[PDB]
Amino acid sequence: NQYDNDVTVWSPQGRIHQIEYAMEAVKQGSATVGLKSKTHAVLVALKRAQSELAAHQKKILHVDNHIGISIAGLTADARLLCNFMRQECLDSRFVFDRPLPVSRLVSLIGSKTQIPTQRYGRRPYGVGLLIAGYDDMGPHIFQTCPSANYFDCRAMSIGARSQSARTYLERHMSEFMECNLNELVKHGLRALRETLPAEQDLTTKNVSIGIVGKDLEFTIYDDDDVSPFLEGL
Amino acid sequence: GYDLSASTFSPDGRVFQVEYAMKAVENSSTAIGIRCKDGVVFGVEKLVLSKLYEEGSNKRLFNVDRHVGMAVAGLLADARSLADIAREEASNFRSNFGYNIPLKHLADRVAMYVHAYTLYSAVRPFGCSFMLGSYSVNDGAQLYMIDPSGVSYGYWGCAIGKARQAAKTEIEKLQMKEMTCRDIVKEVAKIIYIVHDEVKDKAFELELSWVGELTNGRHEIVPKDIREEAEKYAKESLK
Amino acid sequence: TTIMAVQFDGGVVLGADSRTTTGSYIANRVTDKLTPIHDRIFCCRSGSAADTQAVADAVTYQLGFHSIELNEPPLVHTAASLFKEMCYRYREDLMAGIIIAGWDPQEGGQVYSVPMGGMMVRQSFAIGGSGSSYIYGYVDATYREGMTKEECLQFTANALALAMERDGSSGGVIRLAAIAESGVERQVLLGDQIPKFAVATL
Amino acid sequence: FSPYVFNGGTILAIAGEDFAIVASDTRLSEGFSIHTRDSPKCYKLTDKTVIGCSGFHGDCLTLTKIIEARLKMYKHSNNKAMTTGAIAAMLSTILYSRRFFPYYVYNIIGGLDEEGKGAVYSFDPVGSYQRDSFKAGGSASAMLQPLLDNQVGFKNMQNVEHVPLSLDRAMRLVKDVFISAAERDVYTGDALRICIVTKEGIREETVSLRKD
Amino acid sequence: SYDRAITVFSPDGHLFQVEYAQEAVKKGSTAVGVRGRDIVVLGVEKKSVAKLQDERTVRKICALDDNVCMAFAGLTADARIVINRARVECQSHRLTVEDPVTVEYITRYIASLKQRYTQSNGRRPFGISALIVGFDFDGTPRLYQTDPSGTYHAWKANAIGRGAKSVREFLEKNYTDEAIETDDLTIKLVIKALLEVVQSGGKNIELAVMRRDQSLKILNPEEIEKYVAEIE
Amino acid sequence: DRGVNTFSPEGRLFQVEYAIEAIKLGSTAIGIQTSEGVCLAVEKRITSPLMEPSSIEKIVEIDAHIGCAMSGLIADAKTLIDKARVETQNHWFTYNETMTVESVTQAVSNLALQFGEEDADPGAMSRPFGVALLFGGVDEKGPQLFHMDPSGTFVQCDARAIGSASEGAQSSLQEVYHKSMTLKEAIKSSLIILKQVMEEKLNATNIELATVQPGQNFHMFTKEELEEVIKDI
Amino acid sequence: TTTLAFKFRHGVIVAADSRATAGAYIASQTVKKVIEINPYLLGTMAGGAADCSFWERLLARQCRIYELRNKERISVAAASKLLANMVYQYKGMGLSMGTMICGWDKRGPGLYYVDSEGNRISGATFSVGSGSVYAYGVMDRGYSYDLEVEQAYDLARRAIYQATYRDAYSGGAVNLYHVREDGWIRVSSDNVADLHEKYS
Amino acid sequence: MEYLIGIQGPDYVLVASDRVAASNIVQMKDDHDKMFKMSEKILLLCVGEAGDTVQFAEYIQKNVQLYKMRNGYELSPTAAANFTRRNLADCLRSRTPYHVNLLLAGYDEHEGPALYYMDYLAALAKAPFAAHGYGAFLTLSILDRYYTPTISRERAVELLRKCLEELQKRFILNLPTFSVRIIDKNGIHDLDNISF
Amino acid sequence: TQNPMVTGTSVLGVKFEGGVVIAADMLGSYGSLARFRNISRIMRVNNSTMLGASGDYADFQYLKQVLGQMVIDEELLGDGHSYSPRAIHSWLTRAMYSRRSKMNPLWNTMVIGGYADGESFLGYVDMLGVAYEAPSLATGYGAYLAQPLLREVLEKQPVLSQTEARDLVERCMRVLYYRDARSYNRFQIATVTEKGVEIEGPLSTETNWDIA
Ligand SMILES: CC(C)C[C@@H](C=O)NC(=O)[C@H](CC(C)C)NC(=O)[C@H](CC(C)C)NC(=O)OCc1ccccc1
Ligand SMILES: CC(C)C[C@@H](C=O)NC(=O)[C@H](CC(C)C)NC(=O)[C@H](CC(C)C)NC(=O)OCc1ccccc1
Repeated sequence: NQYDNDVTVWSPQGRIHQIEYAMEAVKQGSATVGLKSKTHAVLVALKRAQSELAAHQKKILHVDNHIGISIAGLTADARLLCNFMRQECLDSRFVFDRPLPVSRLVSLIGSKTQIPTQRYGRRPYGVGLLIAGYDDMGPHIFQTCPSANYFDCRAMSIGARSQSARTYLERHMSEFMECNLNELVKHGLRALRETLPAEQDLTTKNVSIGIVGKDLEFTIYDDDDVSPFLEGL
Repeated sequence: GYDLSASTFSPDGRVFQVEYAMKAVENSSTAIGIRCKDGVVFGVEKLVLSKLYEEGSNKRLFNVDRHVGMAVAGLLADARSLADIAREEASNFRSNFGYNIPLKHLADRVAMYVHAYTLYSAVRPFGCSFMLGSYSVNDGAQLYMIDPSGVSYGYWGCAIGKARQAAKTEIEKLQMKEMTCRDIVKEVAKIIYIVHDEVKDKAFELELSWVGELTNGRHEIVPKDIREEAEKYAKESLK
Repeated sequence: TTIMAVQFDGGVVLGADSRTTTGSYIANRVTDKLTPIHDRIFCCRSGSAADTQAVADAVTYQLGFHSIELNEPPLVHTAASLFKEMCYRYREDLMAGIIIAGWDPQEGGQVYSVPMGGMMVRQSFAIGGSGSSYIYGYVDATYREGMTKEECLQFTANALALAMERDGSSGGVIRLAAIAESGVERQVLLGDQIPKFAVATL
Repeated sequence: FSPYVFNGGTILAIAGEDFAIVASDTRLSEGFSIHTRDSPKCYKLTDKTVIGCSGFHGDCLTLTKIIEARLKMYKHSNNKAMTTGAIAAMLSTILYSRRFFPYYVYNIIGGLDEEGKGAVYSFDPVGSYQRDSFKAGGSASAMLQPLLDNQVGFKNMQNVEHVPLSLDRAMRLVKDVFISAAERDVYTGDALRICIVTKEGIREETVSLRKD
Repeated sequence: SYDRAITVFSPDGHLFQVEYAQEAVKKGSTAVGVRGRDIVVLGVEKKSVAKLQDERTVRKICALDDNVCMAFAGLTADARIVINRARVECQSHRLTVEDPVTVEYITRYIASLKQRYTQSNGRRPFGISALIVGFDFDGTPRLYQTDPSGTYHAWKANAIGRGAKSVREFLEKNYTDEAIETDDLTIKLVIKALLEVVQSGGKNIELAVMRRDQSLKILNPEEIEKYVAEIE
Repeated sequence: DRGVNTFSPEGRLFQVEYAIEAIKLGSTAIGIQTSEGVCLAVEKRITSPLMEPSSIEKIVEIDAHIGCAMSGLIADAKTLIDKARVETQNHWFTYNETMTVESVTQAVSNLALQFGEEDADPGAMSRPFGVALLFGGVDEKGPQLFHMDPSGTFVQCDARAIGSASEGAQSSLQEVYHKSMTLKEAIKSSLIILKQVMEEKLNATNIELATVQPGQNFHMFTKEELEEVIKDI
Repeated sequence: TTTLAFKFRHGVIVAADSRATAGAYIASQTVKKVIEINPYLLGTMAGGAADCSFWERLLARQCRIYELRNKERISVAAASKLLANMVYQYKGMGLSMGTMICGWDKRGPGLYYVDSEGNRISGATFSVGSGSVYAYGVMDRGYSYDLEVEQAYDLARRAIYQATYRDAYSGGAVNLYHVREDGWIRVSSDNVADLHEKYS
Repeated sequence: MEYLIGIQGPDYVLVASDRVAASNIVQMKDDHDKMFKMSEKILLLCVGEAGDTVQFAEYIQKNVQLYKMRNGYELSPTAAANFTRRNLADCLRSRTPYHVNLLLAGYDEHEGPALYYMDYLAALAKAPFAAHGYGAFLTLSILDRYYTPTISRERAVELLRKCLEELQKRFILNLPTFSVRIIDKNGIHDLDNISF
Repeated sequence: TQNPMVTGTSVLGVKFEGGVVIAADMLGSYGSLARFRNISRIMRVNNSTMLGASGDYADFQYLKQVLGQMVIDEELLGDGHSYSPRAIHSWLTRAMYSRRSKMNPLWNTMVIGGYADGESFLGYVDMLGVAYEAPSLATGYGAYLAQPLLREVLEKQPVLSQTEARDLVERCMRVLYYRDARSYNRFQIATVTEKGVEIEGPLSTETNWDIA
């Protein structure tokens, strides 16, 4: 009641309702899937068209040659975080001439996203992100939350009807490690499909694919480039 | 309406925003810390919510310095923030005085930053309690716990989280002053397993760290082999 | 100015001339260049009087707060480090050569030379000032490991006397101090007490 | 204290109907000493653009890393790689940003244009750039420019067929002009990095010059 | 610095603080402006004559520059702040461009300021609407209106303040090439428009005219009475 | 009670959702993208005969290749159209090239959500912008039309109607739009749908139409050219 | 550098050389020292190459923002004052820029000279550069407001040619532009080598 | 350098200025105007460093014009002279000083005609007649020898001519034309340029 | 530092098969006076990188504390990533340039030697931000007395063993003692290999011959 309009007010039960509310925004976004093999980390995003005459929106973004992000929630807040991530990666390659470890970038985002959750007049970030990157520690899939908490994931799905995807991923996660890129990409596409309004299919217009690996810089496959991956399901 | 800001005392002399912040720490899994003669062993019941989470996600044992380790409970985002503060306080002490910061000084300085979040309405009290532990030849083993209010005290065995009281009964049945780290690690695992409630809390990964004469005054994660022997002893003891 | 400090098994002996100078004028002929930063930590100041007095006052303040907060006697290295921090940070606005020597319960008697520029180095014996140059060969020829407080006090008195007789910017009385766990014993050598060396005749 | 130091270096770029050659000597120096004999002054910026930078090595290192970041920032906001003409314009703004503490660097951008043809741009240490067909910069610029002007521009030559420049004729000119520079410039003469930009990518060849 | 959001959206997409500002303009005196062929006329209702009040100090018609002049309805104190900002702006324009500001240039600036006060922290919208009237260098008579929202439009004739709707309805049916051919006919159009709202008639009606290449002229009370009788 | 940046229990941000309702009260503006170019049409919504219809500017030029149709609080748009024009000229000065329409739409959409009262800045915006924009232009990708909303979200739309009658013109738009449609057919389709939604009788003075074509620059149709199309309408 | 501009009955004639020099080294003989701010306004550059090119381009950016916001093309006077005010902020700092703003406005043909020193003067005939002294003589002895278009073209080419013959830092080709009421036209780019044969 | 002259009479103030703008050894303009209309009865004649004269003069002009708009009346010659002096004196010890020598001339319907001399240091002096420039050295004595407080506007133009003829004979700089204006109850009046 | 104070002399470096070796004298001079004669101008940044410094010793003492914390900060994360010898060299170039541009330089010429991924790293960084990598490095008067000898041997035999590298370093240290008036006969030799960085104590070129 009077404990759910500011992020600086603990509820009598030790809960900030404003962070819980911001976390609802991501659950109100198109489902995005992310899985990793032993060599590749793939991000599958279900783009959503506002109308039959409107492009979907662009849910997958480039941060650096080794990192890419899938978005769920407010796109404006996603762009603001994407820019912070892009600059932090540029700063790392300018000072140490080395790609920024993916794990370290996630630590920086959680620090930047926690500050607004403890200051009066400031709102939690309303974007959930699935980060895919490759490093000297192999392929990595991370999920960030508006609460400022992040998780190293073997596979994850953030967005609307994403539990259907997380059910598929939990069942098939055992075989993902030893999987070819196309087998891995098709596993992700199958899970993203499990999050589709019953009577709906994964066309080349409603799907996007981002991939990064030992020899592949983050690439966003869209339109016809997704046809190779979709053909075979 | 006396409980909406930390800049307000109730008609009874209590700041309920700080009491509410510590309710968050009591809704977290337990993190136990036991001081022996050889150093300090930290143990945490890290509940794994999703099986799609890699091992080591949401770790609650941090290295705040070469000699200091931090166990945490409550909001992990707030806890990670205070680990950054502790890491920065230790760094500036070494750059200004030129030596490893004493754990009492590190505890006192971090506790003051926590207490500064319990006086104004422009900020909310931190929703996390932590235990800082270290071991030096001159100072010996030290265990300090800090609460959301900003109170710091040194203990021989502390327990923060949802099962602090039950964990304390078990820790109080131990002669830590005479025991060594190698023997304490198994006891920490035994208590975390005995306090864990599988019926409600689903599954958990035992996280174990230590600093002592064996680690040569360096905070580190208990070697996988020693952790596995401890977990086998823990499960066997529960029988 | 001639400042000198030596370590012995249990403490440190410190020494200094007593001459302040504006050009060739002696503004003070009885100056105390041996300043106490804490109970058993003293400093031997050389260079600018205003710069050295300001930095020593600042370090005593910072060291005092640190000791009351960390309820423990201060380490000689900490005082040397705080002196180094300021003298390096303001190396371009500060002319100050300092020797931080004192006794701590953990590392014993320690002599640290924080020279001009902001550098810090531990030394068995340290010398500093304009008169330091004339006694480099002497200290290198007369210093022996295993000396005592009495032998160390004579080394400092003999060396300062030779430098005070050759440096115009050095002279007056020889102020000596011995710091050990027991306390700090201070001594002033004046007149015939100051060691003498025969001149030639040809 | 002086913030700058001449590290030596000669850069050359020649444009063709379907190619652009960016070439450089490989010897960093200071005073009468050689720092290294393998310090190429050519830097690939894109698959169709190479920059050559000579002067104060400290500034060339900083400017090259600044451009690499500015190119990535453009690709992230514009979703495309910058064209050779776009980098030439941005470099002018970057160099002028430091007009009161300038970069002691002489840069020559050589690449293929949006039409697939060679394009060379020369820059002064403060930003002034020019689309040129061939430009030599660095320690031995005044030793290499007067000949490209005659052999490539056919200047001061009467009754001579103005044949187009082949990569074959252009590469012999680049090697020959640098061999002569190695003979009379004390700051040039370790080896010659030659980067040739074509629609098939950027190929890099290294010949050898005279070690003093 | 006080940085609270005074102007914020409301369910239904309504900035009530801006709507409250327009309510203050509706409580203001009626200001009428008719754009003629060679004369722009601005007339304001002198609510109460006061009798013991110097009129030179309560004039609601001012000159932002040699070519521009404005009338206002709403808060007189907020207006003085806006008039001074626009006067300083006209001079800054002459210094950076070496030419007289255009009527719409100053209307755009006054509107942009009136708008920033509706989307800036710690500020309340200005409770005033203005009628900027002047002649562009080309010699085109110009009439513009500004709202407390920062919205501005050009008009052939308009009315602001109390009884604006009634006066504008009148000008809507009485504005024509006929009632604008003569400078006197333009002046009597503004006079009749105000007389529809003004009860006293003549005694309580200030009026000003700015012919081309001429300064703002404040018609004397006797001259106003001449037209008021002819318009009767 | 609630500050500008408070999330709803549904995680939506109240100030951003009340600014969208503010647009639903604006003059309908239609945008159609064809291979032969982009047409932008808007309803002037004149209030009185004494008003000068030319003073109502709902279609503006950001650059020779980019035009914009606005609906909602027009005064709020002025600052957004100023950013677009300066960003285009800054891109020219820095890279000597025309800015893409997506880059201009992304630059303006970034200013949205940049509001707050927690000392965010000395000249920080207090509330969201209550305006929706239809950017139409021709880049290296061809005729392009993007739509931006007060949420900071921008989308590529083939045909889009913003304003009060969007929930009706969009249905009519999705019934008459074909990728092969010509610019002339699109221009006629815009006026027909506008005449239907417009409360007043569409004439050459109560509507504004402009077009960006591959070779020609942004062109605002004059009464004479508007009259010709309205004759067929 | 040799840049001259004169206003006559048929418009304003702008001509310039093409040589850029680092020390005594002739770096370029093909530099464009006439910038086109708009289809009706052109600015010439003398002095520092980078300085003039940067500020004249920043002028073009500001002039275009004016057209978009004011829905009208800027005057030659407003453009001249903008550059003058932009450079006065850096007076006594090193900028070396001698410029002439030339265009057709609502007040007719316009010619203003702006220096980084702070000088902003309108006029009928101006010459800026190191060869300005040599150009003034030929231009002054042959100038007439009632000069026919072809004669005005010939006078400008001859004055730049004579400046390039006496000035070491002046050379290359003569780039001629004619500003008329419908905008400017680039009339020719004659090399001083070919001009030397004709004028001799 | 540039030449400024002012002669105050019983009911008028006559001012003249050279009309030449020079680059280095070349006159780039012979129709320059160094007089600025601050008000309908106030003129500021300014000479000095390039860029500093118009930047300071245009600033003082727009501020005096803002006064008339803000208050409905104009600043008096004395108030304008003092406002100018404060601004020139308040930028002297600043990092952006204006090197400008000025001559304010105006007519107050009450205090009458006034001519004010100001140097770059900002020292204000009211003078019956004053001049600025190296030519002042060769002309101030001609004014001292012939100036009488009751000089007529006709005899004032004749003395102005004597001073400018002296510049043509003894001065080493080609100052051929002079802008001549007069101020009185009826305002500022442009008179024929004295050319040689 | 605008005015260097207690300074160190030449630092040598040579890459061999399996790692790199750096050598520096244990002396800090106060303008001709050998004042501090038992100081180490070599540092173990991490297990794969070592750093030798010439110039102001207080500026080196500042770098040892800043780089020392930077390594402690990384080793507290437990991420499995560490600063490589090349990353430490990039940071030092960025630091020296940043200070030189502010006109407050760190009067220090550093030699960074490292071993990672079976690759030997040897990088040079000056106070103006000039940096390069090379098979051998010699700062100070070693640039004129030691580098010539090292470069001759590394030209005939491009790849040296650890035994050969140490022999040549000890030979170049003797020539630096015979002809550098700011040198000292006590030196430390640091070796980076797959085992980590090892620093040898006070070694002497006492193998000096004086046939006068
Ligand atoms: C550090 C103290 C122990 C002083 C000690 C130096 O080592 N003895 C000294 O003789 C030094 C010599 C120094 C210039 C090298 N003397 C000084 O530094 C003198 C001391 C003043 C009180 C007169 N300072 C000085 O010369 O400038 C301060 C000053 C200011 C006004 C008038 C005269 C002198
Ligand atoms: C606009 C200029 C080209 C006019 C000309 C003189 O007025 N400027 C110059 O001649 C300048 C300066 C000179 C006076 C010493 N000469 C120059 O060499 C300057 C920069 C050097 C001084 C580092 N400009 C330069 O080298 O390149 C200019 C350029 C611009 C476009 C294409 C080709 C060349």
